[PDB]
Amino acid sequence: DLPVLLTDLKIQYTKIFINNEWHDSVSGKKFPVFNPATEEELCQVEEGDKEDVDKAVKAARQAFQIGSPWRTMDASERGRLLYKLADLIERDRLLLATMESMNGGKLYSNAYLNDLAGCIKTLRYCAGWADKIQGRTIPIDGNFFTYTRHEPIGVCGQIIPWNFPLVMLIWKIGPALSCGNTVVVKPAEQTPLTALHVASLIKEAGFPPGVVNIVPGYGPTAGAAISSHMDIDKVAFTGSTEVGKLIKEAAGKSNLKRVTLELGGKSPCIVLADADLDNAVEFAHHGVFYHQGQCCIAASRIFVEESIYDEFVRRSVERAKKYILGNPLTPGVTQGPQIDKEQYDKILDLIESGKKEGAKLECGGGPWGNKGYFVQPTVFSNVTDEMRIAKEEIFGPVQQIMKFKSLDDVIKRANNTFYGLSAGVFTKDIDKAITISSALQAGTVWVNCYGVVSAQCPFGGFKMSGNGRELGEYGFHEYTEVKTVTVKISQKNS
Amino acid sequence: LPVLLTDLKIQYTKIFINNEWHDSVSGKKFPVFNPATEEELCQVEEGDKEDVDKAVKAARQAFQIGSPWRTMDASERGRLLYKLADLIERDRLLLATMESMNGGKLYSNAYLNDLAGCIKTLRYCAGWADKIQGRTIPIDGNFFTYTRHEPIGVCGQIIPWNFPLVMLIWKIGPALSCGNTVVVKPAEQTPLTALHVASLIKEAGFPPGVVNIVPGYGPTAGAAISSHMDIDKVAFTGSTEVGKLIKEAAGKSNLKRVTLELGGKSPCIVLADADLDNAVEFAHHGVFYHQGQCCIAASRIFVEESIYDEFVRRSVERAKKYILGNPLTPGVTQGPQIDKEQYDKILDLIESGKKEGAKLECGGGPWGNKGYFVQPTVFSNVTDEMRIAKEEIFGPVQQIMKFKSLDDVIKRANNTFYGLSAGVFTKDIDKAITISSALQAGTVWVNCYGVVSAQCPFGGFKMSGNGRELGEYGFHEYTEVKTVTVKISQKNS
Amino acid sequence: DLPVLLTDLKIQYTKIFINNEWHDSVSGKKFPVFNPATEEELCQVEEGDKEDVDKAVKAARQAFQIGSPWRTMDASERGRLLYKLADLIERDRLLLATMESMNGGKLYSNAYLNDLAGCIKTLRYCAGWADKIQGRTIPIDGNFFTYTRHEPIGVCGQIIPWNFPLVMLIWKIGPALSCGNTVVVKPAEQTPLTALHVASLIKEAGFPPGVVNIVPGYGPTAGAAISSHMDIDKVAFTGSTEVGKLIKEAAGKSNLKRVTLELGGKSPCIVLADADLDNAVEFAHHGVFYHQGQCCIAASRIFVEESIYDEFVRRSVERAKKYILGNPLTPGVTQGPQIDKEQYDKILDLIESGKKEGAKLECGGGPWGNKGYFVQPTVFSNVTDEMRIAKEEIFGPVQQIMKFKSLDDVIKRANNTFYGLSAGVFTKDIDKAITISSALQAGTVWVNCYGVVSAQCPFGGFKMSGNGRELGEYGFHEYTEVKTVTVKISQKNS
Amino acid sequence: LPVLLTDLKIQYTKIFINNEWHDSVSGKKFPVFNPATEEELCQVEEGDKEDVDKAVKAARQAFQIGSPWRTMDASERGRLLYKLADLIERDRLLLATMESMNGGKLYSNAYLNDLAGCIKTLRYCAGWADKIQGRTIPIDGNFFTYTRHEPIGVCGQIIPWNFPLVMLIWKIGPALSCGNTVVVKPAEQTPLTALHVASLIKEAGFPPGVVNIVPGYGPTAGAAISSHMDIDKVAFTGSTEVGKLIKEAAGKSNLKRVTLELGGKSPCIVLADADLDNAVEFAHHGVFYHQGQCCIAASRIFVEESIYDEFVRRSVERAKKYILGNPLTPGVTQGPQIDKEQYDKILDLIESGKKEGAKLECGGGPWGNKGYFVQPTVFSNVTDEMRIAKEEIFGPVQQIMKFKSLDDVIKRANNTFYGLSAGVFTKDIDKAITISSALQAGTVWVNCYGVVSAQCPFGGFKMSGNGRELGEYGFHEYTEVKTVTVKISQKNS
Ligand SMILES: CCN(CC)c1ccc2c(C)cc(=O)oc2c1
Ligand SMILES: CCN(CC)c1ccc2c(C)cc(=O)oc2c1
Ligand SMILES: CCN(CC)c1ccc2c(C)cc(=O)oc2c1
Ligand SMILES: CCN(CC)c1ccc2c(C)cc(=O)oc2c1
Ligand SMILES: [Cl-]
Ligand SMILES: [Cl-]
Ligand SMILES: [Cl-]
Ligand SMILES: [Cl-]
Ligand SMILES: [Yb+3]
Ligand SMILES: [Yb+3]
Repeated sequence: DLPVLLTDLKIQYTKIFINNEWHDSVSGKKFPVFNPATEEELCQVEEGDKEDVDKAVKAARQAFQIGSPWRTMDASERGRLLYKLADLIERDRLLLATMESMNGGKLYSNAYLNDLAGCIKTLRYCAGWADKIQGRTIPIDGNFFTYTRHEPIGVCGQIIPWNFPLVMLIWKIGPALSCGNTVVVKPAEQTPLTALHVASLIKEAGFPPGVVNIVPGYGPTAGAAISSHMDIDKVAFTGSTEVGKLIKEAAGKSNLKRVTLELGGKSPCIVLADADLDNAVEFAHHGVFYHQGQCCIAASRIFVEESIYDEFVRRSVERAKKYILGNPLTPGVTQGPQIDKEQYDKILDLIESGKKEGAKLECGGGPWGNKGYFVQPTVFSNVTDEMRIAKEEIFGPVQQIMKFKSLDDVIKRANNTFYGLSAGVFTKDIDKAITISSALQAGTVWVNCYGVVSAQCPFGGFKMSGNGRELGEYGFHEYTEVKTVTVKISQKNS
Repeated sequence: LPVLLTDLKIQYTKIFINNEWHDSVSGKKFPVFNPATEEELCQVEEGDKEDVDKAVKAARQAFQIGSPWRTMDASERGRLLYKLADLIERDRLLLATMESMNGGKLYSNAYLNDLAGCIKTLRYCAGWADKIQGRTIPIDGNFFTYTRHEPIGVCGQIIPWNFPLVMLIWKIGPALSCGNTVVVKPAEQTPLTALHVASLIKEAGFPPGVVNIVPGYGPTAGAAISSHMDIDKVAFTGSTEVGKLIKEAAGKSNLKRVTLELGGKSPCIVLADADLDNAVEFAHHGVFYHQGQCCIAASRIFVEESIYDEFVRRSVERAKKYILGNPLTPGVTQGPQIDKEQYDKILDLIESGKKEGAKLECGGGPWGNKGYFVQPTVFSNVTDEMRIAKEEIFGPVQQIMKFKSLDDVIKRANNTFYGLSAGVFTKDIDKAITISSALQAGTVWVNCYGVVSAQCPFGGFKMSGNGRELGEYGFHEYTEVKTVTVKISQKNS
Repeated sequence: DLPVLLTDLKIQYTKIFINNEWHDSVSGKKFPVFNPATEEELCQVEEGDKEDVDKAVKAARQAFQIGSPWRTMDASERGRLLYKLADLIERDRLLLATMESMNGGKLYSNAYLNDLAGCIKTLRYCAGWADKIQGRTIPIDGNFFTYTRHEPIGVCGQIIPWNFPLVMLIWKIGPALSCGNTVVVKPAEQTPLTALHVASLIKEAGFPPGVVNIVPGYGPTAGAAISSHMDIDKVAFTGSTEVGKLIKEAAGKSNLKRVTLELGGKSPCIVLADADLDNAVEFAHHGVFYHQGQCCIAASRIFVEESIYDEFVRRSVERAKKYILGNPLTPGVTQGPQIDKEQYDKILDLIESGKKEGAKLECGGGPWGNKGYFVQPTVFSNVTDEMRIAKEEIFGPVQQIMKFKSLDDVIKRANNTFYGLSAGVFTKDIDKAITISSALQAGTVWVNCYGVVSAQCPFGGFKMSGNGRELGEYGFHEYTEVKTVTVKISQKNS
Repeated sequence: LPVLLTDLKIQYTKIFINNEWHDSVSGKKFPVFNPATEEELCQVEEGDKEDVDKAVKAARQAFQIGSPWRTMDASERGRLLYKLADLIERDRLLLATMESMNGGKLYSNAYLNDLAGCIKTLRYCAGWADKIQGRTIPIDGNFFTYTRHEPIGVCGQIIPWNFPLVMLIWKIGPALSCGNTVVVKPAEQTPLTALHVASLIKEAGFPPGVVNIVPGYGPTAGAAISSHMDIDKVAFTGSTEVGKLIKEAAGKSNLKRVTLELGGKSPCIVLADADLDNAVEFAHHGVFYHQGQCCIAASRIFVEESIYDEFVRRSVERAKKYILGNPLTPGVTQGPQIDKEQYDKILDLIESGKKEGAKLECGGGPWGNKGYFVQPTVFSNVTDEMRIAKEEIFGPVQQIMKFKSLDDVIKRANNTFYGLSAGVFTKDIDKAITISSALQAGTVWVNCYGVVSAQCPFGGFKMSGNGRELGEYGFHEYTEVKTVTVKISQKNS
């Protein structure tokens, strides 16, 4: 099957990365990092806090100064540095996939084939934009010459989640750097290791010091310090809606820093009677169960037209019973662990609520073993809108299936949530596909597929699933600050 | 459907240059006719090379750096276009009546479709005038680079007889919104509505020389435009054959920019899963609208075998319900062809269909004692090598063909030098997307046909055209890009 | 030419406007509205509070529903409705200019010639965008058809200041409606009247009920209710940086509503020795003194190169002594009153601090007259960076003039502020104009002019002067929510 | 400046079709020369109509719906272009050496400028491949409308001899990034570097038929491209005279789309307040770079009266510092003209200057015993009616003229059928903006000259061109817009 690392993974990078150098935490404190499949400690990482964030921000600010190498180099050269970084990640693909799998509880085949490929491709996409970011010339009323500059914003604080550590790192730094910003990155406490390896590559690629700085640490300490910092121009955060609210609040209270948020969801699928049933079953399944359900876009409410509901459930249950739980580095394993005990506990609790509230348990419904954080793939049918499992983001391998008869009513039910990250629509009918996708209050709507994400398209939430968009052309806007320059002239001509 | 309460009086018949009326330099005039009755409506000044030359000088002068048209706010060019739209709206009854009478165009369509299209298109174009923007560009090196999307200059615009008013606006709207000046040559058959619009251009307050209108013939006035050494751009809508000559003359003269919207032989592909009545109705509309006199006519309808016989049957039933007569007469649902030359060409192609073994299902000859009426005609069992399957007919003549293989029918649909438009009829998402992607056609309609709007670009693939008109994209063709690159001591992102 | 209203202005619209009908406040309470030139009470206006906001939001939500007239009408028809509204405002231009002047303390000639013309032109500009808002088709990796929809966001709460009540009303509703949103508008407590007249014209134009709702009232009541409302999708606010922070905070705490802010400034001008001196004096003067200094963009720090400093001051003082203070409806008056007693007091307090801290008072420096809130046009020279008058936004007719010798240093001084709304650069040199304007941390930089604002160009702040941009092509983005639709297909072709 | 350590061995001399090397159909070959020495470097297969026909069939096949090139990810087209850039970088010494030897091009410029420009341009184009996007459009009525910016198809690309490698990349980069297939005809004088690049195109992994290269003459292979019935678009850089013939043949044949980058007679306007040394230096570079063999050559320098004499003085001093010889020889700063026909034409124009009374300040004749060397030549007191003021020289011949009235000199600068570029030298903001706005030129440089980059669009006004190359805007010309309009039951905003 796939290539593997022929030598044992040695963890080398564990410190705070500022000005292209490695730093101990100011306090001297360190924190442990674990393998969630085995509960073994992999290493200790420097514990960044407010004081470390402050150093990083000073370094990022200095690198952003007018006249600095990063501000004065050709846009095309920023692009070239990003392309070079992509090449380096490609070179270290085995190492990074192995590290990502070990630290993140992520199936190795997925880490190698999906995550690493996504990283490389996304970086290369971003590189291409650097010298194609353009302002406007504007035919303003009066005798004036008016143009706009789409400048970088400045120092961007970027807070990265644990579910796709490498991919999310690139999703953030790629556009930020392509646009000419400098960054202070705070990877998730659970998964700092791949980010720190990437930092070694950032130095190797030749980025000027201070352009990228990485501060491992906890949310309420390092993350909060970023969000309330008086010299950070922008914060980007991916994670829970609850923390998203606190970031936005702290931005308002501190220096009115710009904010982009990619938060939770409770994304619905609507499966019409005319759908290709196998395709719908398969995508809805993938949509819920990919990476042990640990995706913001998880297809966590599947609404199925009455006449095909029983068959849909049956095929979904068959598909869910085929998994082999274990160490994600082990060939033959097809489901890894949840990231940590807190997530594991929360998932089991929500599964209990489902049983208690009268959802029909079709398979799974409990833990698997004591070692690491494994949850049996679980399917609930006859789920109703008022159940906790129908309302709350689970972030685990738990599928909810519901029936509908009225299309108008099921669109209302799909939209009746504060969330709005994504949705899926399954039908062969042109008119239905277009009109349903238009009516759904979701940032991405998939038609006859699910979970198809690419660097070329903008991604983000409606309502409380997010503020702003990442990637594609549109996502680049959020890493620029627009300046209008209006020059008096003696006479204009069209 | 309001009507004109008074008899239409023809007032504007001369050459319009510098907001004034001129006789032709030669003194010659030409007659203009009502194609339904064959009566002569009036005589119009016959513009030729010398008249074109006067118009071009006027347009050039109005385009000079420092002139009112060059120095006014872009928003004010917009205001002028909006005002022109309001004036056309005010004169809607008059214009629809004139368009109907001169053009052989059903009054209800003239009033409800052509005039509305005109007004809406002008208002759309008006809105772009101060939203045309260049770029600032992060060039390598210590430089500040920007672009200006300037007007091109003097644009010669040659307009056809089938949609005289709409096509006039389709041309002048974007040209003027972008800040060009124009020299317009309306079709010999249908100059009258354009000359009325010229009176409104003056009333609206456009500076003199910004719009000039020179009626006359193609080989004289039209050729003079295309070979003129001080015209920066020519735009032409008409036959592919004349399109070729325009492009050639452009190359030979001063390398003027060229946009062309030419003929078609547009196919429809009707799959077995299609809503059959919807397909029959849109394919029917697609071929028979305005007596078949549309570049986009749905002139090859390919129908999957299993529904072919029923499709033909319903199409024939639909085609036998027309009432032929004067397009000003309420209850008439098919007018005349524009003139005797077209009429003759259409009857000749109908004859070729009979001769080459197509099945004549209805119609197939002329109608009546006066004017140029052709019976609505349906041919079935048409094959790809027949003249009626290859040549643009421009008459009320429908061709229906069968297919069994989707892959093969796409090849057949694409096997033409034309490529203006096409239609796809199916309920299936995948088929709709993949078929529309595979068709070599500038506009592809799905479960409809002939849906045109000012918001979307329109134009041909292959020999159906060069460039696009309208929408955001169409505006590009009326601008000339200038890059300005300024040395600076040091740049910052 | 200056036509006037031939009849006495009769105040007719004083109620809350919801669903194209006039409503009393839920509480029954009303508040007085004044003429700041005379201190006389013009009328009483219904005092909207949380409960009134709630009714307005329900109306706006209902009008935004999928399948509603506002959602299903042609984009071009939204545009037509906006153009029609512009025509109606043009029809009522005398009435509106008179009302704006009387209620706002705004010079009639400026109200009629500038504000009303700006309103009409802005609306017409926005109308033209309605059917030119476009998404993308995107050549995503894999066998997919991807497109985007630039949908309206939904219910937009819009909070308008008292300095340009009509112009700011249009600046907000024009783009919001052009994009297809519905709105709940809260005009300033001081100046609700012109907005309520515009509401009558919104109804007359034929906008569907609930598309535009207007709730007069106070900031901490009605304004706070908007900013914390759980069913408002977006809030836009123009006003003080202090309130801006509270809005952003409440957005974060409530439902993560999108936020745009246009806040204060302390905008600098930099006048080089090679500048056209009369032009620079005139524009810097206009920049500070326009509408009694009551502009967010006021040119409130003028830095002048040493060799021309004394002459600059002299000419500035001569220019400032030519005003005639009085009722802004009186022909010949060239300076009106400040909006209210609170502003008046604040301005006089800052003028006192200037004297006290050792700025040189060149002219003015105190109040004027027996009625209304008049402040003498005041010029301070020898201002230094640590003085209150150099740091705090004054919002009155108070000009600060300072000297510099080093261009590098003065750029630092210009940038050394949390503000960043705008700036001015005065020089004949190409290189200086480009490199200085690039270096300044300001949203709009004027070269050899000042205060040139148009609907065609984006406008907004860097740093704590704002979040986002208003108007131009770019400003429209902030009133759309991007939806990506990705459709599985059997095979794609380029 | 690294150099090639081994002797250059010429390996690729054949026609490149379907990633294979072909002999000419006729069997004929043509010689290729070193212009510095007149020695024959090799013989190259002489492509003609029949070879063009094979190449077009290969390109057409590679463009078919469902082919690898049509179906691959846009990002993968980009990757292939990036890989090609890496391979050119690997072979930089070889390519620079070959370009210098065959093109008479100074080695340092070949290595530092041409090769770097090639690599950077390709990398720029690569980045656009997956960023080419259409639109979704809020059309009136119950419809869903979107556009596809498709590749056009088979693009014939005719390349000049002055910048063989750079111009090759300028053409194929955007064409391929957009998804087209190409048939490339390099200049008869300079086919060798293109054929080496073809080997790299294969090595990079482009599918067969995506790029085809047919060496040969203009009136044979070039004319066959321009009149071919299955080529969708032709792009040509070269003389205005041939440009006209290409456009004419396009019109006569199949109405293929046309982009042209032609000659110029580009003016500079130097104001009294200019940084004089900067202006002298850039105007000098502008006219003398690559022995004056640039379409954008700054061939009319208008200088304000009060600084005219000094401008001339400094220009003459600058022109007298060259060392003429073999462009591979270290220390040489001026190479030969490309061939005898150019050499003769240049000397003839220099004679006309003397005859018509221009003041010869330096140079004015040939140099050396072998190869086509012309002394760097400066004329002052040039007037607008002289041949040297009107005709494109394409040699190291500088024309300097005086003006007093700015309004008048703008008219003089604009009084030409050409309009490729211009330069404006001033420190004044207002002058810089208003003069650049008033000039009828595609690129206007302010306080610099000849600053070209892949990020900015480039092309001519008037008879200096049709369309733009490079930048965002240049990509439009390698796409064909398709509007797809789908009927739906009800739309929502
Ligand atoms: C999940 C742990 N918690 C407690 C609510 C928090 C609280 C606040 C933050 C902030 C401001 C940033 C962060 O990254 O993580 C957090 C985490
Ligand atoms: C239809 C009559 N014919 C003869 C082919 C022509 C020939 C040439 C032209 C040209 C160049 C322009 C034109 O408008 O009409 C023509 C008409
Ligand atoms: C005028 C100052 N104050 C009172 C503290 C406030 C405070 C809060 C708001 C909010 C949230 C919205 C507003 O419109 O006005 C305010 C005004
Ligand atoms: C410059 C030599 N000549 C004149 C015979 C030509 C003539 C025509 C062409 C054409 C059509 C294409 C070409 O590439 O070169 C030519 C060169
Ligand atoms: Cl912009
Ligand atoms: Cl551009
Ligand atoms: Cl988008
Ligand atoms: Cl488009
Ligand atoms: Yb008769
Ligand atoms: Yb006080």
